[PDB]
Formats: sequence, C-alpha cells, structure tokens
Amino acid sequence: DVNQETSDLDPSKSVTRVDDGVASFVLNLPSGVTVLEFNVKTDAPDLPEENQAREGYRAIAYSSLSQSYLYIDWTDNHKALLVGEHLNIIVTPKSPYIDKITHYNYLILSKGKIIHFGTREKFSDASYQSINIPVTQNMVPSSRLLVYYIVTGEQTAELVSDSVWLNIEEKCGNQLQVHLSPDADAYSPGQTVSLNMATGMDSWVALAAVDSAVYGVQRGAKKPLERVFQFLEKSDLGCGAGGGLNNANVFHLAGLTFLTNANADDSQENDEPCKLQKKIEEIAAKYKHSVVKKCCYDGACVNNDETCEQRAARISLGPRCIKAFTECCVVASQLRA
Amino acid sequence: EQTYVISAPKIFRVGASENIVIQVYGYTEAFDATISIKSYPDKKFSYSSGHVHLSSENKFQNSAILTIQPKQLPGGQNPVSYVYLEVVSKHFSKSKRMPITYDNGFLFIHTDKPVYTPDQSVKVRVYSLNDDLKPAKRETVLTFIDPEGSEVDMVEEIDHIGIISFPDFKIPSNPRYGMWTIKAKYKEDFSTTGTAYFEVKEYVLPHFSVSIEPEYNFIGYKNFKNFE
Repeated sequence: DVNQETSDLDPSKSVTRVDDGVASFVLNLPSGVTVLEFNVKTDAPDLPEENQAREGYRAIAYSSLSQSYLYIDWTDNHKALLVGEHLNIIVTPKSPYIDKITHYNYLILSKGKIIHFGTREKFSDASYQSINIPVTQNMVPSSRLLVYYIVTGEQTAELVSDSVWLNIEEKCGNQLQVHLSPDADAYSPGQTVSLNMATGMDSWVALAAVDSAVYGVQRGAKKPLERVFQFLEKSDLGCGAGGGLNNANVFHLAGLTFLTNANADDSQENDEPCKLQKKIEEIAAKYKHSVVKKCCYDGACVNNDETCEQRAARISLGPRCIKAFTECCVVASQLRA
Repeated sequence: EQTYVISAPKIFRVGASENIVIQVYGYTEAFDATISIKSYPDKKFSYSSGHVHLSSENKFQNSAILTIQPKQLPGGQNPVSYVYLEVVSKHFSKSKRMPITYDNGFLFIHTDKPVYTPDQSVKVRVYSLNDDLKPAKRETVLTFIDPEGSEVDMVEEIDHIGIISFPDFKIPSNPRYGMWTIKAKYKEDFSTTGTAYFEVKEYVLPHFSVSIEPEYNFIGYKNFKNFE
C-alpha cells in the first residue's frame, strides 16, 4: 500500500498456449496498489517440486499528480505484425478523475529516430478507443510506440503517457536470395552447379563458401550472420518492454527527451546502461615455481640411453631448476621398476 | 490553457539526420516555429536550423530533420560533450541541454573462417553503415593486433559501395599462435568502432581422429545418476 500494508492476492493459474508459448494472466488490483511483487513457477505434472522453474518480479505504480493514468495495448494472440497490415491499438486512458480530453497524441519510433507522429480525436462518451495504425517499412527491425494525452488541472497542465514495445517480422529491403539449380541435397565432386541470385531491387551481393566443419562444434556456431541482428539492434536508443515510473520516465525509457511547460523531464542525471605418482606430485606441485614445474615434468620423462645427471648437464636455466630436475628424474627411475 | 511539446531523441549522433517533432495544443489560427541546435556554453555557433509552419491544415503538428555537420565541430581533438537545442516561435521560446556522441554507423568485420593455419591467407571484407542502416560510404582504416597485443599491420581503404574488400593478410611461416584481433574505425572524425577476432593454431597430422559423443548437451535431473 501507500500505507505500507501488504495483502496476498488469491493465486492465479493458467497454461501456456500451443501457438503462442505464453500463459496469459490478468490481475485486478485494488485502487490504491503501489508496488506488486509476484512469483511465477511451473506446475508441470512429471517434475518434482525441486525441479520446477521459478522466477520472481516486481512492478511499480505510475506516479501522477492529477491522478491521471493511461494504459495502451495492441490486441492479438500469436503476435506476428506483418508489414503493410493494420495494427488495431486499444487505448484505455481511464482512471483520471479530471478526464474529459480534447485529443490523443501518438509518436512512433524505430532504429533510434522518430519515423511517425500524429493526433486523433477523443470521443467524450465511451472510454476505450481504438486507433488503426499502418505498419510501414521504416518499422522493419522493431519499433516502439508512445501515446500521451494532456489534462488541465486547476494547478498545472499535466502529461499522461504510456509506451509499448513492438517486435516485427524481419523483412529486408531487397530480400535477396541465393539458390543452386541442382537443389537436391546430394552432390558429386567436380559437379557443375548453376548459382542463382534474385533480389527485389538492384543490389550488391557478397557470398561466403565456408565448410560446415570450420565452425567445429555444432552448438553455438556464430558468424557475422548470427551476430548482425543483435549487434545491429543497438541503434535503438530505448530499452525495456515499455511503461514508466512517471511521464518523463516513460519518455526516457522510450529513448526521448522533450521540451514543454507542464512536465519537466530529468535528462540531466540520465546517462545509463540497461538490459605411485603421488611421490612425484609432492615435489612437482609443492615447489609451485612456474619455471621449476616444467623442469620436474621433463625431468621425469623416460630416458633409457643416458643418466639423470647426464641429462642435467644440458640445463642452462641455473641450479634453481637443477635441484628440482634431478630429484624428479630419480623418482621416475625408481617408481618404474 | 495552452501548451507545446517538443520531441527529440535522448542523445544526438554527429552526422546523423535526426528527426525533431513539434506538437502544439490549444492554439487558434496558425503560426511558424523555428527549431535549431547551438553550442552548449554560448549559442553563437549554430550547426543547423529548420522552419516549420503549423496550422489547422497541419493539425498543429510538424516535423523537422536537424543535422549536425561533422566539420563544424572544434578542430581540436577534444570532444564537445553537450549541445543546445533551441525552439523559438512567436508565442514562446524554450532551450535544452543534451549530450552527443561520435558513435554513428556500424562496422561489421566479415572473415571467411574463424580459424587459420600457418602460410594461409585471410580473406576479409567490412560492411560499414550509417545511423540510417544505409551504405554510408566512408574511407575506413582497420588494424591487426597479435595475441601478444602489438599492432602489426594497418591498412586503409576508400568505400565505393559499403562492401569494402581489404587486402588479404598473409600468415607467416612460423607465426605466433593464439587469438587475433581486428579493429576497424573511420579515418577522421568518427568514433564508430568495429571489432572481430580469429584464432590461429599450428597444424599437426593426426595418427587417428577421435570423437566424443555425449547423451545430451545438457545434464538434467533425469540422468544425474547415469550419463551414457
């Protein structure tokens, strides 16, 4: 609580779907909820309670002076986001007490720059309101959406904002493709093969012929092909799944800074990252001298054709390795009888 | 009660084309707004500006793309940490201090194979991009560094396309084996840093080849007692 009162919610149980791989949950919290901690674990039938997987998490409440909050969600299941389609986004602005609003304002960003902006009109009657958003090619890698409205208080104007992260299909500009005219899996040595390259537009291509065994182990074989997506996604300035502590914090998690009257952002303090032989081992391991331990190793190597000291005469490293070498040769000669 | 909203990225990239959005609410008829960028201590140097005219036709929303030209920066090699963003109109004015960075594009170093043997040749090319993930043709300098850490050979190449094919690297007859490092940077004003590694080992003829196959690649609670 804000009164520092803890209440246990009635535990909820669901199952991850077949298509999405996501178990869906919804918690109706008391109006005065501040921080919500929740533990999620697996109940799977054949796993003992030890071997079940579990992860805890914490959630904080959006802070607003005007009691005005906003929640936006894109309605789907088995989320795809095909390019060129329509994204129907449900906006639930409601729990302001001061709410009768003129308009909603939308901003759309991808790859670390602002690709879209606009405004829609608010119906003063119904609460939740839908927006039809075209998904364009500027959004290809991934994109983040920010929605905000303004409320006039008797004290000051106020901004109310929420953000949503959107993972979209990976679709190139040229969508270049390579094929072999003998598309069968088998091949013979010296077999002539026709190579086919097809792009949707004039483009420069560079190939690689790399033996699959060059990667060695199959598990975790990484190329520039594998690292290019994730190492490229750093162009996005923002981090997290969306949301924020306050309006300015929502904007910063979106990777933005603003200049207005109502709400002063704090970007000044923001620079941040975000997500037998034992006798030998006696002297050998006991001397612990990096130069000496080798002298003990090759001291104990078998030599039939010359004595221990005859081999010791060829040591140029000094007596420090002589005392160890000679001893390690004697032990080797003794223990092999 | 009427208000204005200026939307800009958190940090500025030099030489990047950055989009600034101006959205104004509670205003009648129309007016013009000017959005520019200046130096932090004093506003004398102006690296770019833009003019946007907002009306009921435009729904009182406009966009302007500012750009920081890299050659207008101080010729001294000490960087400029902060930059001012200024919005001036008829009805109001506002200013903001925001940091910048010299990281702009992306340098990806493509090698044909991760491992090499003595007297081989390293076929290497580099892909360089700008903030817009577009070719961004710029002369790139890359250097080689040995497993002992000394800079061995340095080469530079101009960019016709954005696929930059650098000279092959000859491996010595008797080299120093280990993990080798290749660094890539733009020649003059860009701090964009690409990096990649490749390993080199001495070849030996095996008397026979030995393979080791486990039951799984992970050990779960099931096979904790026995692993084939």
